[PDB]
Amino acid sequence: KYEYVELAKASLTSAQPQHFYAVVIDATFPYKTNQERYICSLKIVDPTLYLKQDASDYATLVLYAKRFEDLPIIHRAGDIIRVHRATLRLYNGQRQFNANVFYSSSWALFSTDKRSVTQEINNQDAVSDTTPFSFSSKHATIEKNEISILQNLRKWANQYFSSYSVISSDMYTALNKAQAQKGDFDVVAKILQVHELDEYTNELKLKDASGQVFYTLSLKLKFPHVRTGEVVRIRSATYDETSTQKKVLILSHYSNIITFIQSSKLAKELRAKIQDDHSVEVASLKKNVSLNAVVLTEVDKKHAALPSTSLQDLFHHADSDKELQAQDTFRTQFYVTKIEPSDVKEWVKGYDRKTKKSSSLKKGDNIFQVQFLVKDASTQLNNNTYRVLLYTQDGLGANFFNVKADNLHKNADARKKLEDSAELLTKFNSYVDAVVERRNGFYLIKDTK
Amino acid sequence: QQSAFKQLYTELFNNEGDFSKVSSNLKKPLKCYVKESYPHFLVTDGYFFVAPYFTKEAVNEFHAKFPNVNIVDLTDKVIVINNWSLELRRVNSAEVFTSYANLEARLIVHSFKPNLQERLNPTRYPVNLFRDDEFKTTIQHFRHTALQAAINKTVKGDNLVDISKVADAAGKKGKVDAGIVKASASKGDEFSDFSFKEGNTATLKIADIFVQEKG
DNA sequence: GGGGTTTTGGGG
DNA sequence: GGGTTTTGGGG
DNA sequence: GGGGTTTTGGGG
Repeated sequence: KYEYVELAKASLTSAQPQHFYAVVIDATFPYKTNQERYICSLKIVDPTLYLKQDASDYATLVLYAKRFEDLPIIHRAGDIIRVHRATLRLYNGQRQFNANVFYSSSWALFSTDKRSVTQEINNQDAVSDTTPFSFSSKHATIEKNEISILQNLRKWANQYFSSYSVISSDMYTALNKAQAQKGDFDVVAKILQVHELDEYTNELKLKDASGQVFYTLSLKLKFPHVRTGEVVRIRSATYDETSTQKKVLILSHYSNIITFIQSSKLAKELRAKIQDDHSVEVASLKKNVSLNAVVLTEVDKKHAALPSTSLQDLFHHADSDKELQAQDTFRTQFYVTKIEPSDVKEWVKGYDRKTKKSSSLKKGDNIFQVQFLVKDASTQLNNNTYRVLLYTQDGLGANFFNVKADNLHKNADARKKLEDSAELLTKFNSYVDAVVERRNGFYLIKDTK
Repeated sequence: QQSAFKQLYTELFNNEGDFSKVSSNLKKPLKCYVKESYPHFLVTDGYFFVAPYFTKEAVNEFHAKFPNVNIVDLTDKVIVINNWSLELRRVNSAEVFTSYANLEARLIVHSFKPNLQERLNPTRYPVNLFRDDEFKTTIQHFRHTALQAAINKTVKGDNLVDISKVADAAGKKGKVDAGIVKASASKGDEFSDFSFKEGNTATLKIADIFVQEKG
């Protein structure tokens, strides 16, 4: 049997093992310190300790282990952690709970929202509202009397996050002041874009309430929950004084990127107040070389939720993988290596609906018959380039160029805009976000501009 | 630009691996701090760390002008590289962490001297240059450029998918590999049509310098 | 047996 | 504990 | 002392 105590009422005198339920509002990533020690530090709250009178107040939790796997990975602020056998002491004025998981202490994470982060990523349902989505040791036991404790704390967690910022202004630094910091700092910003730099790395395009834009490398395995449009808290970042072409944030192995539970007032406000910036972009289009990635296209709103499929899967597995076979409409990203036909003037051909044939615009019903040679992160190293079509005779991709089809041999204005577009598309670091439809072994662009 | 290494390695890639085309005012002695000596010898410039590649002559010379001062124990001590060159090499990036996209910029060290003189310098935590956003991006530009030239030289004749194939596809099924096009005149499955001449230059395996000092 | 702990020799 | 491993692209 | 385990009483 376990007796759970509230954070503010935990004994500072009796250095005896105590147990508790708390809300996690911050945490480093589990990190190694030497050859046998791993550590994870977090900030916790509960109905008795949550607010200084205005900035948020909290206790600190320090978990020690001998294996990376014995520590909690905190992807989202707002979830609940249950700890068994922790010793409480005062560290520089703050209530600090210490727990050696490598000995007799244990922990278990409970989702405050319907699904845990991982469950949202994989689209799974939670076994039950009383099941820990993660815990140390081979087993975890929850008693009947615990249910009310957990259910109540959840309710409290939502009330707390919905009426308070939780991550108060004193807990992070405005991005346009980052360069003024002596060392590392924290940031709260919206993810404007997630660029797959390579096989193992994501590049986050961030922008906080100050309006400043920054980029930072985010490993896929470490932070698989990063999503465009979402607001995250970055625990420990440093200004990169060596990054010239763009503003870059440096993260360490202990750094952490954390999302917020649905009820978060702060996340809700930042999502709405912070709007997409393309300025850091715009300037590039005037440079011969852009170290900053540029996503040239935007997919139709109705697909914004559609998951993407790599070129590798699209061209090498689409005729073998069960899942890919049952789909005829995909979303993918890539960069154009070459556009065919070479002569931009021949991009628009005349089409004879009856004979299913096209001809040079020296004659026909006008349509685009462009063939892109593409490549992406998943195929970066191979000796291939892939064909993606923009055949609009049936309507698919008719407005891709924001130029209605026309005889490019006669309409100078149309030819010029398409020529410009061609230079942008084949320029280094230019990318395309598009939806495609599979027809007779080929992919056609649609609902993209 | 601030990071000597970042600038040096960036200029190398931005000049098709030709070390003679890189600024001359950058070919001055390199004063760097030793972050690690074994199992991986890594030196920093106050912002990044790179792996120096010593020539057999470089160590023999060192082992003479500096008797008993072991190299594999230089950790946390500064070294001054007086003679050095930069080469470009093809490697397996899944095995060599001091590289990216199967490409590596190597610092060939011919002569270096140790300064144990309580050498200091308050610095930020050094990071792998080949993990830096901008630098990775630089190497990507390099590859994109080579890839584009190869494709515009290998792909010709506007072999466009015949419109009928996709505009009357009710009773038509096809294989997606039909859309796969070779980007160059390669041998295997890896793109290798580059034009920089892969420098050779023999170097010592870090373990050999450890045996030559403590069998 | 062996960890981490202190129980510092001995439960279940 | 607001930190720094190597598993040297979770650590 | 108490886990997990097997050592089933007894080390460092």
